Amino acid sequence: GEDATVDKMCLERFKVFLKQYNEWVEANKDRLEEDSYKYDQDFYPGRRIRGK
Amino acid sequence: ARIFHFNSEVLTSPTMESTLFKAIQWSKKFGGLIFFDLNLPLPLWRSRNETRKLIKKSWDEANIIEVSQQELEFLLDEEYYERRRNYTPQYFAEDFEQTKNRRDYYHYTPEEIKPLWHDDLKLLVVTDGTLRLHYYTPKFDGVVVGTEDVLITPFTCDRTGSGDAVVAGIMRKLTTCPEMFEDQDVLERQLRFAVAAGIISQWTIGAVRGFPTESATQNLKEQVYVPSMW
Repeated sequence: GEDATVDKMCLERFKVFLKQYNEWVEANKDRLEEDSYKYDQDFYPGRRIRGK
Repeated sequence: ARIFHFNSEVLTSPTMESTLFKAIQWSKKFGGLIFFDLNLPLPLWRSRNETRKLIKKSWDEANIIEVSQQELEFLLDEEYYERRRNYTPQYFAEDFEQTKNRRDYYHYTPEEIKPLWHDDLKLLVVTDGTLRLHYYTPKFDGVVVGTEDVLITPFTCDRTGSGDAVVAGIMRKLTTCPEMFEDQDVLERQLRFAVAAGIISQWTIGAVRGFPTESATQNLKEQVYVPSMW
C-alpha cells in the first residue's frame, strides 16, 4: 500500500542510470536512425523501428 | 492544316526558332493543333536544366506532345528513375507479380508529370518503343500495352523510323477521331493502330522504305490483338 509508493523506493543508482540513459538517447537518437537507414535497406522484425 | 508538327531540332537554330514561333502563331490563329514531337538531338542531352529552359516555350506552345521514356526521365530526373528501376526488396516481394523479375513498365503518375503539364496540353504520349504507350490527358491517364518482334526477321529488321510511324499513326487517328481527346477507351483503341504501325516499321531496312500502309497496319492490329480490343 502506501508503504510501497515510489517515493519510498531506494533506487538512486537506477536513477543515475536512467538520467545517463536519457542523455545518451537524446544525444544519439538521430544518428542511430541514420545508420539504420544506411545499413538496412528494408525493415524486418528485429531491425530498428524507424520512419513514421 | 489541322495539326502542326515539328521537332526540337529547329530549336538548335535561331532562324528556325523564330520561323517556328511565327508559324505556330499563324497555325493557332487558323485553329490548328500543335504537335511537339521532341526527338532531342545530341546537343540537347548535355544537362537537364539547359534543355528545359531551351524547350520551355515550345513545350508550352504545344497541344500534343510525344516523348520517349528516356526523354521524359531525362527531363524530370534520370537518377531517381534509374534508382527506382534497380530497387530489389531484401526479404520478400510485396506481391506475387513482383517475384517474376519482369521488365519494368512503370507508369508515371500525373503528379510526377505535373512539372511538365500546362493548360493547353490536350494529350501527352510517352512511348517505351512500341511496347508501352503511356498517355496523359487533363481528365484521365493510362497505358496501352504493345509488343515488338524484330527477331521474326533478323536479317531485315531495322528500328529506324519506328517512332515516326508511331507519331504518324497518332496523327492519322487524331485527325479522323476527335473523340480520342475525350474518350479513354476510344483513345486506347486508336493508339493500338499506332502501335501496329510502329511494329511493322521495324521489319525493313530504311525508314522511308519500310513505312507501312493503312491496310497492312490494320491487318497487323487485328492479328495481334484479340477482337474485343479492336
